[PDB]
Amino acid sequence: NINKLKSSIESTNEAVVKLQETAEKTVYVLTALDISSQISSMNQSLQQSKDYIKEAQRLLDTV
Amino acid sequence: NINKLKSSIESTNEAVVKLQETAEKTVYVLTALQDISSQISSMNQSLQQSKDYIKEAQRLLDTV
Amino acid sequence: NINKLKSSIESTNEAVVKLQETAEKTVYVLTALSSQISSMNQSLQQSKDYIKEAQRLLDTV
Repeated sequence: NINKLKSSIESTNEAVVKLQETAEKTVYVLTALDISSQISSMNQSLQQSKDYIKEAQRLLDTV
Repeated sequence: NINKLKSSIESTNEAVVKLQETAEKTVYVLTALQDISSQISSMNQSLQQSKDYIKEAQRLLDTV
Repeated sequence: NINKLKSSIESTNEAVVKLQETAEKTVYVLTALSSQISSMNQSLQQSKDYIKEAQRLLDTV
């Protein structure tokens, strides 16, 4: 149960890293206002984040 | 203590999902800036839920 | 290990509070449209550190 929880939380942290990365890009775009390249970056980082949290929930349900 | 931790993480995850919904709206508004008020309103919606969720996780975590 | 997990999840949660704060300031800069942007950077870097620490503490579980 502990190893599981540990596994689930690890994926949760990955998801947070990705949103942070996404927030990072947002900061850059706000200043500006190559936004096109940043908007794409933001979207993919947000993609991985969403996959990451879905895996976290899925595993958590395993506990 | 496990069920508590698990229940704590669940709300954490929900809070994470809500930031993600807020971020996707961000990407949309930033794109647009090139209804925006309705989108911002929407960002506040999911951002409030996110805060409610993590406040839930935090409270639950103290229960362990 | 129940202690480390909890301690590690606490940093995760703090990391999330910081992202929400970063998000709030985001809504603020969006409605505005400098210092607010610097503020954003601040709560975001804090988030980065808190998440960094959660991982580290996690690794010892």
